[PDB]
Amino acid sequence: MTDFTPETPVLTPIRDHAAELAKAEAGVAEMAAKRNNRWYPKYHIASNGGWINDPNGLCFYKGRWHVFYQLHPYGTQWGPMHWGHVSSTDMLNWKREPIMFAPSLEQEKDGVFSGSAVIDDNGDLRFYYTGHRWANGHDNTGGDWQVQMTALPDNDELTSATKQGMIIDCPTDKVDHHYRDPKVWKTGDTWYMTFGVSSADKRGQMWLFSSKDMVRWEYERVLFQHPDPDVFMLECPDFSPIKDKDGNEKWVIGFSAMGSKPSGFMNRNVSNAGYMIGTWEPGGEFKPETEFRLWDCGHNYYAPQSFNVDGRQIVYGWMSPFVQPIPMEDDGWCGQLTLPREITLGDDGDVVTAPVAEMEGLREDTLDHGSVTLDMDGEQIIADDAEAVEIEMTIDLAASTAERAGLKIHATEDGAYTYVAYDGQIGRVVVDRQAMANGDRGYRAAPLTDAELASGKLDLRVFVDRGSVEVYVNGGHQVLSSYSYASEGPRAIKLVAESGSLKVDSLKLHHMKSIGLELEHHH
Amino acid sequence: MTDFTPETPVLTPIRDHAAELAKAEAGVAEMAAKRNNRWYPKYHIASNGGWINDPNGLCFYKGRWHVFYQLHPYGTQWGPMHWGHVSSTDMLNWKREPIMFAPSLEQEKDGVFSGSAVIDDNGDLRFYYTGHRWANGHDNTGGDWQVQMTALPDNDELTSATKQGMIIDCPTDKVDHHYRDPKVWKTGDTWYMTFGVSSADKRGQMWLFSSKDMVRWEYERVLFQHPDPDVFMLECPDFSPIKDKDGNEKWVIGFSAMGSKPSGFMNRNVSNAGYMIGTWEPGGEFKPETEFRLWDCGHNYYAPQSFNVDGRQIVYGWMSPFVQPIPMEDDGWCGQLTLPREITLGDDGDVVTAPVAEMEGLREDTLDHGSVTLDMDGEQIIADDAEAVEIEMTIDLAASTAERAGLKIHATEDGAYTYVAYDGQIGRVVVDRQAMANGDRGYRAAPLTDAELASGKLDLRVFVDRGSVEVYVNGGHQVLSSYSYASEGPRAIKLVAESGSLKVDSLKLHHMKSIGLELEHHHHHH
Ligand SMILES: [Cl-]
Ligand SMILES: [Cl-]
Ligand SMILES: [Cl-]
Ligand SMILES: [Cl-]
Ligand SMILES: [Cl-]
Ligand SMILES: [Cl-]
Repeated sequence: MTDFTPETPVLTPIRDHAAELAKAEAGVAEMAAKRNNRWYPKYHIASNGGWINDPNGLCFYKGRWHVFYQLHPYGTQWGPMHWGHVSSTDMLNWKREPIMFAPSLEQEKDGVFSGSAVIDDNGDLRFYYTGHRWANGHDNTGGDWQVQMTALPDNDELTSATKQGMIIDCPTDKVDHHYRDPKVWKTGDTWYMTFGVSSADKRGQMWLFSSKDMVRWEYERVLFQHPDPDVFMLECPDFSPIKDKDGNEKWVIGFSAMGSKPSGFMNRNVSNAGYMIGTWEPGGEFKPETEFRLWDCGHNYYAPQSFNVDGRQIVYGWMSPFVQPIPMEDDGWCGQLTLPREITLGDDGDVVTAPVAEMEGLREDTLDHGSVTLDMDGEQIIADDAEAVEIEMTIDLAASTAERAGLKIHATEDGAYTYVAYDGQIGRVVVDRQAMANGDRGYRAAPLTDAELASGKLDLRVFVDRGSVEVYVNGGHQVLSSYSYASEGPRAIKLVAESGSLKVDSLKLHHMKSIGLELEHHH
Repeated sequence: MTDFTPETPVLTPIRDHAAELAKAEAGVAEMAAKRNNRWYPKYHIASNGGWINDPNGLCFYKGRWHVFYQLHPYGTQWGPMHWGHVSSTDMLNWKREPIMFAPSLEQEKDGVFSGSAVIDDNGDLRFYYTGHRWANGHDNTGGDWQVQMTALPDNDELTSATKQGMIIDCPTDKVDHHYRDPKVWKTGDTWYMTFGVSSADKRGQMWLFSSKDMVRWEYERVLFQHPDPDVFMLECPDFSPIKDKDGNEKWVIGFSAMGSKPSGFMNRNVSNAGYMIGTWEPGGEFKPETEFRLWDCGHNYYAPQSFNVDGRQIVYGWMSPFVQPIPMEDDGWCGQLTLPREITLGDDGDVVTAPVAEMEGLREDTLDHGSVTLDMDGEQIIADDAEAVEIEMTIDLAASTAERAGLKIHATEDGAYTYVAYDGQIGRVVVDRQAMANGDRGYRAAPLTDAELASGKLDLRVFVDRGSVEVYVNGGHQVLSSYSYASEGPRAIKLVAESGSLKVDSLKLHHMKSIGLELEHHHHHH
């Protein structure tokens, strides 16, 4: 009826969903068949073929972990949006599932955009997602035209769903196009949805709705507007309560912000995700108590989604390749997710995102190097050939006189490498790709607080996969995720000290198992 | 000892200077004969053999430019100090002169330390230099024992000089050993002297003496005390008036400071030389109007000395290797000077040190690339084997989206290189040695002001020599000088853009001429 919030869903089939699924399966299979594994992850989620982006429909349900993701089943760049799907009983051994969604309704005809999953009062899962149309009916040049949809699984395995159609329409004149990425949750006795919006005045907002049956929605208010007028859109919003060190609940608002200008080491990527911590009276505005901070300070990270399982809030991000050249796109796939992280609040009151505990189960072994000291400028080989490894190290900052020091990873015979370092001139942990022979380069620098610098010790937990590095700083107080497209031959890891000494109190290497998604793998 | 300024110089010969000089000449010629030239400069002043340090006795005198330097004629580490000497009519073609000074007087018996040369009221040159003894008669554990000495040239070509002896003794009760590096100049009717002192309370100071005849000196006051208590000593002090284009003079005090702790990008080297700008009325104390700023932001630069000729103030620095490993020391030499730079004041009132204009005469050719665009992250090859070259480039900061961009030099087949880059996250120009296969590494970052960063353009003039790089930013507003010990094989130069585009409005390469100091008859190119 043009009520922005229809009283019952608007279901408008226009394509055979089974046949569209079958065509998507074929597209993925053509790319998987010719895939080059040189940079393909051994222990991160990627499509078996094609481009992926945002994680979606994240849940634990009926005895399995489920990860869905935005998928272009016909090439290795972004294109008509589908949802792909992997599942696991343990977060360690994963299986590929049928493609879940292809566009089949009028309001999503140009893409099945990002969405989430939530378990209702009866223990039944519901999906919420955005349906995308080109505003001009053609291509991106006239902008987006977006609405919110819902669907219900057909089975406990979540291998297929019945779509129910549009539940929240777009009031065209109140929005500047962008209108997407829903999250639904229950607080007290009321169900709430939020999603991202660009206002009529082009400000990034999260809107709030409420529902009693999860299907018919009512507009409540604007939950949050981003204080920087350069920020015009908040994609992939997140909102959840997290227990602080005193046992009090804080609300952590999250989004993937479009429009910020880079400043110093902050907001360096094309778009940038992060958080603020604050308070919320249910039904009211979010009241921030902190300035914006990045979820991840690395080169390649965006669109994180979080979900709750038995009191734990767990988050995946997409490692987003927004900058040319992207050489993995020649290899029949593009895009992986980060490892799953747990969102906690540390003793200093700030968000901490350590890997979930289950990730310890990736370790095949432990090579304990003990304490290592470099007395002056130099290097030591820690590994002659590391395809997929985790390094844990603690550096004694107070004793080490090196100006910069850390690990060169993917250090190949042509002299290329990616450098994970503490840099003492700036008091930050960097990932620096200047010497890489493939992909775009640059560096990214994660902040250390005065207390972290005064502590005298610095912990790094570094996950190297075939095409990527993730650096967890001080137990995931900060994280930097970045692609690292190793050159050919053996891929060394080297401990490095520049212009002074380096005292490493503890250094351990673990080889990483496969999560079973690459299938049979060679060497 | 309140007469620590003798009415007449104290001359105490203890060795035969001519025989000591002859021994030093043999030391240097033997190192030169075996020298390895892989990192040896083509167009910077080094010893032909042995270690050097501070530039000394700089002047233009009787039609010639003269450069002397601290020299250890018997090895490639610091050792018994001598003065070596090179001269030229044109700053482009230099001639190796005889060693000028060897230790031969009581008060300098453990070394002829640093010093300067000034032209007196009659137009005759006079040398002033510090004589060194160990306080404990044998080594450094007892610290230094230092006094000021003077000497006169024997001929207009300064091929030799006659020592006169000590003119200023050390009131050892008042000073904590350090007492060195004199500079003499005239203001008004009066001659002044300054040198560096560590006070009794271990504060770095510069003292001011006066004279009307240049040989008899009189204590006036402490000219300056370093406001950072960590700084115990101010070596190689400089003090000179610099004109703006506005017709005012400012006094620029300079010092090579010991004791400062590193902080952020500032004061990163073992010791660090820099300046303050302010005012001075003759006889009074220096009044600083600026905070301390580095002369040179690079890895390897210390002990600058400047001199005045015809309204120009010209400065050389020693490229100081303070940090292990120092690979050139295995090659029969160690250390080189920077190119000569002119001190001026720029539009913001800060010191600028461009290369002197005579350095244009080093260019053998010009390979003009015109404007060059990288549309995205990438590299273009500028040279495949650049031994000694100058690259001039103007970056269009307004149009370049690259996060970091510039030149990789000494870029060898093993993947090693030294990177000279504008870094847009820190708003600085860096020299980063992280990828070098020889020498200590790390990076140095020279500041750019808010006005420079909002300029549409950034100028870089980069001199690569066999073992070094010097990067002159925005016409010398900042400079970075750093050793870069290239690996073997062809040494490429690459233009680099990271993570965005790079628009270069002009890019030119010039091959550099030899300055004629690398000549060695045992080395047969052949
Ligand atoms: Cl920051
Ligand atoms: Cl491995
Ligand atoms: Cl490869
Ligand atoms: Cl600084
Ligand atoms: Cl060439
Ligand atoms: Cl050359």
